[PDB]
Amino acid sequence: MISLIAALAVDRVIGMENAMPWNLPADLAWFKRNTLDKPVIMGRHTWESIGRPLPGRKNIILSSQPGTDDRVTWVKSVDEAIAACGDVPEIMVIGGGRVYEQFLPKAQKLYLTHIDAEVEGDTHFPDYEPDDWESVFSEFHDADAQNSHSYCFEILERR
Ligand SMILES: NC(=O)c1ccc[n+]([C@@H]2O[C@H](COP(=O)([O-])OP(=O)(O)OC[C@H]3O[C@@H](n4cnc5c(N)ncnc54)[C@H](OP(=O)(O)O)[C@@H]3O)[C@@H](O)[C@H]2O)c1
Ligand SMILES: Nc1nc(=O)c2nc(CNc3ccc(C(=O)N[C@@H](CCC(=O)O)C(=O)O)cc3)cnc2[nH]1
Repeated sequence: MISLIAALAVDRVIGMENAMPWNLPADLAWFKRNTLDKPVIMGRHTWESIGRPLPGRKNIILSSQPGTDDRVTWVKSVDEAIAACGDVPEIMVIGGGRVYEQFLPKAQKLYLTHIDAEVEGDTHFPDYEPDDWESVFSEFHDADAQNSHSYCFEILERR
């Protein structure tokens, strides 16, 4: 199966500049815990934001264009992408906008972070449709020294 993993602020907001309008080390920890030892599909811009491969996972980039880092696996099509993983149980699609927009239809599971914050952004998360999904997990957490905002992790299964 394929899985999307995102952190949404208010209004399904996923970013500004080519940045995340928040800083939540504990979300990343959760991100990391969910992906580790699994293939992660990103897009040229997301990749540019990360800025270096992710240890313990096969990092695949989406560029129509030629790759500029030998450390990671480059791809020019979704099919390529899906191909570049091979035979694994779960492949993780890590955005951004456009990539998400294209993978939702193929996804079977979501791992979302509902950040409690109203910030303005330029990239929004694909419009999933409630009736299709089954929220099968939730965990709440309050702002703290580290995490300026509370957030709720959730997990949904394409019904
Ligand atoms: N909150 C989160 O959970 C989360 C997760 C990821 C990203 N983000 C944020 O989202 C924003 C970036 O997302 P975005 O939608 O702007 O971009 P993106 O998906 O990260 O970057 C898109 C690029 O991907 C390449 N691409 C995408 N689909 C492709 C296809 N089928 N074949 C070839 N190339 C393809 C293109 O290549 P070329 O440039 O080579 O033409 C395109 O410019 C940032 O602010 C980022 O931090 C948030
Ligand atoms: N739930 C979730 N939250 C996010 O912040 C997120 N971010 C992306 C895209 N951006 C990033 C940016 C940084 C790291 C990152 O640094 N990962 C490290 C964690 C800690 C660190 O930066 O030191 C890792 O090892 O996984 C991952 C993805 C994709 N899916 C997400 N999914």
